[PDB]
Amino acid sequence: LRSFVRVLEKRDGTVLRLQQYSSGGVGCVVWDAAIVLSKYLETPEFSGDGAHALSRRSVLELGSGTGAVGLMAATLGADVVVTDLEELQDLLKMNINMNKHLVTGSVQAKVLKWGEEIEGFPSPPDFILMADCIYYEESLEPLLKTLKDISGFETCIICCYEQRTMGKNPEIEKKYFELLQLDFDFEKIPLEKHDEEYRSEDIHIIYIRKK
Amino acid sequence: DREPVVCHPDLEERLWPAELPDEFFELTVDDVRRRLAQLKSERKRLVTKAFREAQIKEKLERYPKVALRVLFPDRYVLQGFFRPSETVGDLRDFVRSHLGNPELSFYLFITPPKTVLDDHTQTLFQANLFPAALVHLGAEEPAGVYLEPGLLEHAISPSAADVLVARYMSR
Amino acid sequence: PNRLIVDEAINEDNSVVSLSQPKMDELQLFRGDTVLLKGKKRREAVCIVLSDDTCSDEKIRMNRVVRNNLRVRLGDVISIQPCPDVKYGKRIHVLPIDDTVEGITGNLFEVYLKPYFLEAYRPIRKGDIFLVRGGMRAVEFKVVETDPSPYCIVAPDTVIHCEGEPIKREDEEESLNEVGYDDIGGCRKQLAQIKEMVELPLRHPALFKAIGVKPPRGILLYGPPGTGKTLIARAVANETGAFFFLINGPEIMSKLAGESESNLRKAFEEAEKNAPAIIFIDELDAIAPKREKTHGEVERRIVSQLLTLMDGLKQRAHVIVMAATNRPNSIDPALRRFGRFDREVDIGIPDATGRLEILQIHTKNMKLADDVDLEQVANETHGHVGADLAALCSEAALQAIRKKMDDETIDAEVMNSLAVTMDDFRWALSQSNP
Ligand SMILES: Nc1ncnc2c1ncn2[C@@H]1O[C@H](COP(=O)(O)OP(=O)(O)OP(=O)(O)O)[C@@H](O)[C@H]1O
Ligand SMILES: Nc1ncnc2c1ncn2[C@@H]1O[C@H](CSCC[C@H](N)C(=O)O)[C@@H](O)[C@H]1O
Ligand SMILES: [Mg+2]
Repeated sequence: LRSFVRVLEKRDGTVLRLQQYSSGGVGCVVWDAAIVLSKYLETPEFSGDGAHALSRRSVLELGSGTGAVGLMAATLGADVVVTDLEELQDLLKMNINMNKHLVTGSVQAKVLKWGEEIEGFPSPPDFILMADCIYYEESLEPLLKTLKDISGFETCIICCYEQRTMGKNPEIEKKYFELLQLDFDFEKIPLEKHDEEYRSEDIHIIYIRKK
Repeated sequence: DREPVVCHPDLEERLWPAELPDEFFELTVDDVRRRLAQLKSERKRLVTKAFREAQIKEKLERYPKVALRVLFPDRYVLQGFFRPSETVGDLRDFVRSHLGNPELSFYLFITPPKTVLDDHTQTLFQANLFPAALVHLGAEEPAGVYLEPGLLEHAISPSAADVLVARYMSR
Repeated sequence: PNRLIVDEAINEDNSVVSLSQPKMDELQLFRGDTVLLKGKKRREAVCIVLSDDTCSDEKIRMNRVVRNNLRVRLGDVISIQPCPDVKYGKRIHVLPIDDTVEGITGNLFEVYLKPYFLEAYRPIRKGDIFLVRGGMRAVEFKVVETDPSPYCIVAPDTVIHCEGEPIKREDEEESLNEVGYDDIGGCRKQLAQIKEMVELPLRHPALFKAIGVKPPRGILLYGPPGTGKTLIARAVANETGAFFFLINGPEIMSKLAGESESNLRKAFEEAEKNAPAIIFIDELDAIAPKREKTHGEVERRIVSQLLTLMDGLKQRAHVIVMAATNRPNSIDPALRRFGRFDREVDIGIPDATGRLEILQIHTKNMKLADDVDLEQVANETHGHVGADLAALCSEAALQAIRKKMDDETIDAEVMNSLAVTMDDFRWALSQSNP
């Protein structure tokens, strides 16, 4: 029984030590979409002018796994709530502990199975982040109903995912955007806007808004 | 004209190269830059008779004068000036002119390794005996005489022979 | 006191170094004159200089023999100057290396030394390692004692003596039988592609960073088995002084989960500790194949461990990962992402000209008869990769050895009197099945 850690270097120099498990679910390892999305938040286009866009703003990460995206936003001043299954809570609590010194905002690990009724989220967050969440039955309808119940009209949803061309993966991606169009308005961010080094022609960052 | 001269190392007149510092062999960023150009130019190498004919003609125009040196087995050097259009047979006649026995069966070769110049009709340009070449001499029945005694009396130093070729190639 | 950059030699002779014509005019050198070469740490050697059109003004071409004596690699800086003046040697003493004469006994002078120095006037300096082909092998010799010392020319009146027992080679003295660029044929274009990518980032990563070119972290080599992918990696690792670490795909995947992950960590730890280094992942399709991703608890995530170890490689690590696969389309897309495996080099099946180069390489030590037509063997070997042609030459040479006599120590003059014929190559071809 052993483990390996991924070092996610920020633009300012500080590194995020993320613990990963060699045996277990898909959320036990840092995926390439989480690396693309984490580095996208550091881009000067996203940071904008003056204080960072995430600074002092609420953000909810759906399907955090290790918590690479949620922890990156927490170091940029945001008020993060990283969510996942009950089995991924010990990893979320561990990664918060390993990088809490770099957190300028706040970060809490909550349980959130897609499709279930919302209990501890009365106010809609300013941001909803997703890293590689489209891949099976739960990504299709239960995930969309969670997005609809949680998000408000001013809530910005950022969905980063890798395009997979084997088995059920391409079918689930097509059905996800077919059902997403019924309630939300998605817009693909050009690859040129992504991080110069950590970007990919097969990894898409999409902006989703309610109504 | 050939302008014949004979030189021997036991005539250098005056006297160990100096050791170089370790900074001399330390590569610079421009040295690394030049190495990258060699690697890129070697990859670039990936033509009909007419192009090779022009390549040869343009090369012959660059060096219209040639300086040859015949290294005898007794460490003596017979130096003569030739033209690229002249043949290996003309070099043999030049050597025979300054031989003690003008009927000796000798052979001229380039090393390393031993590469005999059998084709006497082959020009110096084809035999790569240009612009300055060092050709060795061998004999079927080696005799200490080799050069004629008259030429050995007016023998100059090897350093003076280097002055004679530099002056000849400059003018 | 002129600085030149070391490059591969075109002339295969040991005593020959090539220089550009304008540089020979600049140095006032004669074609065939003796030059004195020196490099780092007081190392010295005397050679014969020849002109070359391919040679650039600031470069010098020398073969592995001169490079090993000067302790220099390709791209190094050396000092050249005319040496006045080398005297003809009175008597020299030469002794072979222990590993180079394993299984050979007898007159090594008649077989190797006599023809090598025969009327060649070769300039040898004390403590020089030189290579002599013959007797179906390449024998290295070391001039233990010279008279006069240290430099002398092996003239026809020089006494050559090879008495004594074979000598032991030092750790600094690397083998001339080791894998180099001169051992690869058929893919000279692919070797030039790779040399441009890895030679400089490995040897001078700080000076290469100032150039502006982004160095590669990983290089993909694809082609059928036995085509020379591993041979190319070993040669680059030796020619640049990089530490070589070989990883087998199905070998690692066969090991139980947990041990296979820890073995990957140890492979990258050894490369990082022994910088610069080249990690060679043979059969990469076994470690990182592309398959559908689903919500299930897997016993081992070996591809995530690979990418985590590759992304953590810094510029101060000096490690380049080269991987080999027969099916490049079956590789996981994450391997070609974020500049991990950035470049792709195709080492494919060689053509008629490429096959002749491999045959010339695998018959450089064996004595061939006049009727032997290597061009004909290359013409009728379609579908043969480098491994097939090397085994063909081994089986053709073994056929000639079997016809004479009937392994143990054989006489040197017996092996030298043996010549491989076309009937031996035709027999090897009738049995060769790629
Ligand atoms: N281009 C080549 N030139 C000379 N020899 C070659 C060449 N390619 C292969 N060989 C010979 O093949 C043998 C080793 O082949 P090698 O391991 O390099 O191939 P490979 O493509 O890596 O396949 P694999 O490792 O799966 O067997 C040696 O005998 C080597 O001399
Ligand atoms: N029904 C469901 N409810 C909540 N989380 C779920 C879920 N189905 C899958 N997940 C979680 O969604 C994630 C998919 S993998 C994404 C891991 C993470 N964002 C990273 O890329 O680093 C896993 O953490 C998995 O546990
Ligand atoms: Mg092999």
